[PDB]
Amino acid sequence: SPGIWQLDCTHLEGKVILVAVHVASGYIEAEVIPAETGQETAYFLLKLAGRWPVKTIHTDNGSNFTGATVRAACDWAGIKQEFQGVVESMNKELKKIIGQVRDQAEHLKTAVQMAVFIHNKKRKGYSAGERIVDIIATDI
Amino acid sequence: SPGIWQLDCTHLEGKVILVAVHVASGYIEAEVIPAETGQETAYFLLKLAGRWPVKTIHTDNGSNFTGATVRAACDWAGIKQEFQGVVESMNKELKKIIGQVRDQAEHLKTAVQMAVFIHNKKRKGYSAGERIVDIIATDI
Amino acid sequence: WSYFYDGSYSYYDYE
Amino acid sequence: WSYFYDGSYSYYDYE
Repeated sequence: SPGIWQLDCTHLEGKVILVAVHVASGYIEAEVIPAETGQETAYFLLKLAGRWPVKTIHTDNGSNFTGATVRAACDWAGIKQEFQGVVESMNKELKKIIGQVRDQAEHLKTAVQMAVFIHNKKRKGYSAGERIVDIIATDI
Repeated sequence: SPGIWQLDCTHLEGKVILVAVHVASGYIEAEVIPAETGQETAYFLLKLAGRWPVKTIHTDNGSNFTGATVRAACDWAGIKQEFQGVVESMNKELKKIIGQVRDQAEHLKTAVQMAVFIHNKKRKGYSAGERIVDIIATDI
Repeated sequence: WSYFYDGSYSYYDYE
Repeated sequence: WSYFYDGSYSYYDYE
């Protein structure tokens, strides 16, 4: 579980948002991508894998997660792919936060990263951003 | 020191690369940005701050790190700015790794993230990617 | 703003 | 490839 991630692709304002959820912590990373292609998903995954121990990703079967460029990035980074309502829980939570801050950002992409911040930093002892590093740190 | 970062702006293949170095661990994040503007630096910083406890950034005095959009992002995220050869040590190390993998990537941007990966994952006990989360986890 | 189940959205905050 | 101190670069690996 220290290295299991859920990745999903959702749409806001007629744009594409890539969402990665570290299932065990609820930590989120997200980005607005130019297009729903394997190329952009491979880039995102490569960045994700250089930050965190990414061992397995669960995605749906869209052409952007099964394409050739995604398969190669996962081979190179050493990530096994597989093809829950955890995704939907997070997409809804993220959309709600984006809606609440959107007026403070010239562009969607900025609002997305504001919402990711707000999500990862909020406490209830241990935010999701604190939980992910504690999970990993413990795994060493 | 758990939250001190060095940010620099360097050039490869006639493009602009933003580099963030977590000084205490040597952990690196980097991205190829469309232009050397405050807007793109503010986006990068916002993403950085939603992942890690970013408390202080040290930059040079270029117009991309002092502009109005950067100042606002740091206010919003709660980051103090300040204006070593740690930057040069990392830019040289990163360029060397990028040079060695560039042929395996269609585009510079991919090679950059391959080099960041290689850098953060390499051991000597505790890679820089393991060191950063252990530093932070300990700080909780 | 409000983002709906379908891809559409509104500038108005209904919730 | 080789990336030099100035912004220039070469496709050749000199080191």
